[PDB]
Amino acid sequence: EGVIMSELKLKPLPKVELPPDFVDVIRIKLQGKTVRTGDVIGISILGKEVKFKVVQAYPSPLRVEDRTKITLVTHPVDVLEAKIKGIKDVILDENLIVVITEENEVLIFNQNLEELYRGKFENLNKVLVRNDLVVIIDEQKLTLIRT
Amino acid sequence: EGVIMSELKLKPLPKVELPPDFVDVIRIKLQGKTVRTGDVIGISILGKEVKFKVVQAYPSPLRVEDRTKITLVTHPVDVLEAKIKGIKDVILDENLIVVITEENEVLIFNQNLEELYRGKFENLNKVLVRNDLVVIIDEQKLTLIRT
Amino acid sequence: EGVIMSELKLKPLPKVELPPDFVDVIRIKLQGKTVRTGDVIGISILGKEVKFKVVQAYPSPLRVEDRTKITLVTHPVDVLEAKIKGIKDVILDENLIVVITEENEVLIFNQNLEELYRGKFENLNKVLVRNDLVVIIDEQKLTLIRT
Amino acid sequence: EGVIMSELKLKPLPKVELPPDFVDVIRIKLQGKTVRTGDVIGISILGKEVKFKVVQAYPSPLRVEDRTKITLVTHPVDVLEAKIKGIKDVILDENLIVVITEENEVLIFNQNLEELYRGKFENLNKVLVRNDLVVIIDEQKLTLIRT
Amino acid sequence: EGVIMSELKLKPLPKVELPPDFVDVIRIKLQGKTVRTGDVIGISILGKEVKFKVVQAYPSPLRVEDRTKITLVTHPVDVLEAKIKGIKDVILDENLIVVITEENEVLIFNQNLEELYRGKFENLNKVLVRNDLVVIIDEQKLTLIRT
Amino acid sequence: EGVIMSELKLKPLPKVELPPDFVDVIRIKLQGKTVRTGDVIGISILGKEVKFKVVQAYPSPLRVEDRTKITLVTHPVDVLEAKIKGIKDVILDENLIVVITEENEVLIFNQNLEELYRGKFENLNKVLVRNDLVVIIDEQKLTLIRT
Repeated sequence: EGVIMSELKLKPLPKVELPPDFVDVIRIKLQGKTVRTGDVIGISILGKEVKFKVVQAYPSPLRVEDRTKITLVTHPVDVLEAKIKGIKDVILDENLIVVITEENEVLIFNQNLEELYRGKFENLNKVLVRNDLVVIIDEQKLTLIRT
Repeated sequence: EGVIMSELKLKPLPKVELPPDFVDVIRIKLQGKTVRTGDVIGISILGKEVKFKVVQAYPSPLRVEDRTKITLVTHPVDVLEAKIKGIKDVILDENLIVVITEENEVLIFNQNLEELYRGKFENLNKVLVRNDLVVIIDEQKLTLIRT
Repeated sequence: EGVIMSELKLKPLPKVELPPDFVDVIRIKLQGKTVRTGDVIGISILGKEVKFKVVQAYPSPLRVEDRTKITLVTHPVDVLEAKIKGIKDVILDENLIVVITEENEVLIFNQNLEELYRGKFENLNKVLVRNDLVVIIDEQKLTLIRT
Repeated sequence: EGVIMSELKLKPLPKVELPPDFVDVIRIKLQGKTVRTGDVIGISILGKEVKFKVVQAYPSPLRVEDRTKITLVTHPVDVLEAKIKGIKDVILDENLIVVITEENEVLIFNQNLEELYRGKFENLNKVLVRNDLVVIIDEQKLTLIRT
Repeated sequence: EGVIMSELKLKPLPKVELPPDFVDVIRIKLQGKTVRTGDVIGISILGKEVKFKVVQAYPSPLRVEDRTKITLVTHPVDVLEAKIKGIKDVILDENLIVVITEENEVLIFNQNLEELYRGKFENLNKVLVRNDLVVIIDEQKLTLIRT
Repeated sequence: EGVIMSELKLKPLPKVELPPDFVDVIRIKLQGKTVRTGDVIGISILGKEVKFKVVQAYPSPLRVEDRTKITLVTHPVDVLEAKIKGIKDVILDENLIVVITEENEVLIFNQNLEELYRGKFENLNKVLVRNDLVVIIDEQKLTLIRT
């Protein structure tokens, strides 16, 4: 009477990014076979050995059929890099990134490392930042920048 | 029934200044036609070809009607500048901007760069800002300002 | 149909106090005429030219009738000043203002710049202010002040 | 059958010594008028503008008559004092008062200036306080005190 | 339906800790007598006289019966002490106590002064404590401790 | 409205491996009896004596019933350690661990002391960490790391 769902949680041992359709392939290949938590399976892909560990099966044992839901667990970080030669000083705020170069130029980026504001000021003396609001101070004038 | 908000965002490829009433002209002409994100439309103004790109439509597709909100995008952030020659020191607070000039005068603006208070004190020694309350301190007396 | 009220806001360019019945007299003279924001009117009072500017007409334009509400604005913020000669140190707290004078005397005021407590201590060494409580420390004695 | 008395409590904002019969004069002037809590009245005394505030009226609104009792209060805040000779250092916490004497003795009082804990430590080196928990550090012993 | 519960609030003038059964003894002695707020009663315990003041009776006058609830109002502190000789430095955290001894040993206790972890590191250079996580840093080894 | 719970923490004095259902057996024997912190119970198993000490009863005294949760204590805290030679500086955050080594290498671990990001920068000048966002500053470029 009570309906019980079937789900298998898998995790990859080597650090590699899988294609969008990887899940679809694993469904097609595994169906018909029975698996239990703790098993380790070796698959040859693109002439390279990749090991997959079964994290947990609900229920255990589990039989793989088209209806079974399969989920992959992964936790990689996104690394972004911008080449900057001759950095002078760096000011970091929880939700804003401000970098000053030796050339008396100020660049303002967001969390996504995208360029929003660019200005050069000969008489740049001080730069102040608070949350998402930024202000540039130069002997000639006051610049107020609002995001 | 339930009312759902519709919005269309347009941006011009060339950098040109549009009249304030531009929105009024556009909506009246375009109503009745359907547009989808990515479309390109050409409009002739005073014998000049300007290309407008449809940045986004919510929902997509979108039907252009007088009741829909149409907005023009020009810059990612808002930039305001004020010429101030001979700045001595600048104090920045989340909701207050205080600038002190060599002439021993104190100017207090808000985030919108509008003038709220103006005073000059020969014996100006210290200026302090805390929360929505601001105070100016001079050897002869104390000025307390409530906003 | 929702009803919209009628209100006119006026501001005087010169800083002068108007008689108590001034407002009522102006109302009588104006009613019957239509006014719009930005208009400037000149009135001769006791051989002195006082210029009044129309700050805002709600709605614009506005018709002046007996039923219309009239408000005169003097200042946008509240400025209070107190004479204090020979200030040595000043401590600001979210809801308290404490001033220490070279004469070894401590004055405690509230946000409204009113005097609550006055005490002088020959051997005054430290003044501690936190949130809403005040404590004065001198080598001879300890004073506990509860707001 | 029920007895109901009429009383008004007034407080003067400026700190000035009033003559013994001052209350008598005020009563004579005020009777016949009705007053409500919070009202502020300005009176000229000896060529000085004194502001009197109505602290409370029992009952409110109160009608001043010959039989109405008026009391003069002059306590804007609660002030307590303790005599202490040779204080070494004072540490103030949100809800605790800790005083260290030159004789390497530690006394802990509450907001009410009452004695809760008392100890002496020859090798007293440091005192640490955070929240409602306090600890005393001496070269020989670690003392932990829970409020 | 309206059942009225009776309560008597007592407070002692001298500060002393009472045994758990103290309340029971008082009740036995009092029943049968009538008491009103403000009365003073003297009880001899352990050869020392203690004076108890009746803080308030609800309702008054109250007749003491077995069914009356008696409550004692006091604000005493709990003192726990551990012998520790040769303390080097002490760091206090909101819910953790970390002590470093001259012998380069690190002790981690909780608020109750109970020992959770004991370790010793010859090359102890720094100790960091924040939130429910603590870490010990020595030039040879890095230790991560989850509490 | 109010939920009540009972828990007993027990610890064995001799080091012996107990079966998974050992807890169940103890429960059956003890129920019906009252226990208090500090009591010692002796159980005969296979002719060998094993003593169990009652570490703490919550609340105390406690009556053991089928609904009471019984827990066995073995590891009060989780300690994990890694060998690291030549540590230069260490910065700890509530949910992030950043370590900098003398060899100009930067290691970023999570709470579980697992490698998430590992890189080396000859010209490493400054390292700044805030919340789950990490930034590395080197003369060559700016590195932004998003968790």
